[PDB]
Amino acid sequence: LYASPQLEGF
Amino acid sequence: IQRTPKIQVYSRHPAENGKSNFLNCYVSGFHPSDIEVDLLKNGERIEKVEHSDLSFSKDWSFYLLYYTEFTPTEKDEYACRVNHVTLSQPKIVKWDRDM
Amino acid sequence: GSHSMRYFSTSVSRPGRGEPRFIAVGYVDDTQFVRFDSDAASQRMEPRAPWIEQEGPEYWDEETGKVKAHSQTDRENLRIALRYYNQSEAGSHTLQMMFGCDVGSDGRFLRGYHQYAYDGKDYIALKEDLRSWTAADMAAQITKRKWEAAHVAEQQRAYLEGTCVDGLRRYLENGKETLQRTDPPKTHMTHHPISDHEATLRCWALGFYPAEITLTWQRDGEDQTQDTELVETRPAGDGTFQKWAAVVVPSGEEQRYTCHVQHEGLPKPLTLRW
Repeated sequence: LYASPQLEGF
Repeated sequence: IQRTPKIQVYSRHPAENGKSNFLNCYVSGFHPSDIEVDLLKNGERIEKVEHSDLSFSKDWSFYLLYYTEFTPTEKDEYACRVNHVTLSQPKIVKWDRDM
Repeated sequence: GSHSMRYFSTSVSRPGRGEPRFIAVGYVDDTQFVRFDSDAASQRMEPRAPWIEQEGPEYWDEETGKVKAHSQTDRENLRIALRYYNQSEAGSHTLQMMFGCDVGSDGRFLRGYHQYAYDGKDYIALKEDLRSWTAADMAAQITKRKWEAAHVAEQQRAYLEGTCVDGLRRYLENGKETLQRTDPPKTHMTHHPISDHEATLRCWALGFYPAEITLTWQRDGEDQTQDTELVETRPAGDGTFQKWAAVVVPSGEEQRYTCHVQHEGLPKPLTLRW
C-alpha cells in the first residue's frame, strides 16, 4: 500500500 | 555525488553447452542513474536485452539487472559493456564460467 | 521471521527535454511487486509479482492515484531544491525517496522509514521515533521547519504504523507460498591456480532467498578478513540470489581453510572444507 498524498513540498 | 558502477557478468544457472540459460549483467553502486549496458556475443551487441525496473540500495546508489535468454556453446564468448559518466571509456567485462 | 515493505522512487530532471522522469518500485523483502514509470503508456501502477495480480480495481485505482500524486510532488520538489541551492536550470538533478515499515514474526510494527536524497546525498529523513526529522544541510532545515509546522511527521507516523503494516500483512498472506519461504543456499567450492606457488579457493552460494547472507573464510580457525575477496550479492533472475567469497592460498595449504555460510534458510551455519 502506497503512502497517501502529501503536500507541503520542500 | 558520483559513484562508479560495479559490474558482474554471469549465467543464471551453471553453464551447460547446448542447454538454454540466461545471461546476466548486474550493475550496482552507481550514481547518477543514467547508464548504458550492452551484452556482447563474440563482440557483437545482442539485440533484445531486458532489464529490471530502476531501483537503489540503502546508500542511495542504484542497481540494475540486464538479462537475455541464451544458449552457451564452447566457442562463443560473451561479455558486458557499460558506459557511465564516471568512466573515461566503456568498461568491458568478459563472461567467465568460473566467476 | 521479520519482513519489510519498501517503496523506492527516483526522479531525474532532463532540462530541454520536458518533465523529469519518475520511476517507482515496490518491494516486500527482496521481492518486487509493483512499478510505476511516468514515461510509460499505461500511466498505471503495474504488477511485477504474481501474488499481487489478485487485487481488485479499487486497489489499482488508488495505488495509481497515490503514486501519480507522488510523481508531481517530487516534480515540484526538484524545482524547490533548485531554488534553495540556486543551481542552474541546465544541470540535471536527482531526487530519491524511500519509505516503508518493518514487522516481526507476529506481524506487528517494528520500524518505519520516510527519507529523501538529493543528487545521491541525504536531504531529510524521518527519525526512528517518527516524530522528528534530521535535515542534512541548511536547505533541508528549511523543509524541516515547514514539515514540523504542517504536522507531517504525524501523518507519516500513522501510515507507517497503520496502513503500511496492514498492507504488508495482507501481502504476506496473499503471497504466502512465495514471500514466506526460505531457499537455503546451494554451496560448493572451486579451485583456481594462478602460478606454481599460489592458488585461489572460491566459495559459492547459489539459489538462496532472501538475499541476506554471510560468507566468511577461516584458516586453522582464525578469520581471514583483510585478505578475502567478496562480491556483491547478486540476483539470478529467477527470484533467488548468488554470491561468492575467495581467498588466495599458498599451494599445499588449501586444507587449512574452511568456508562459513550464514543464511536464515540454514538452521545452523555451514562449514565447507576443500
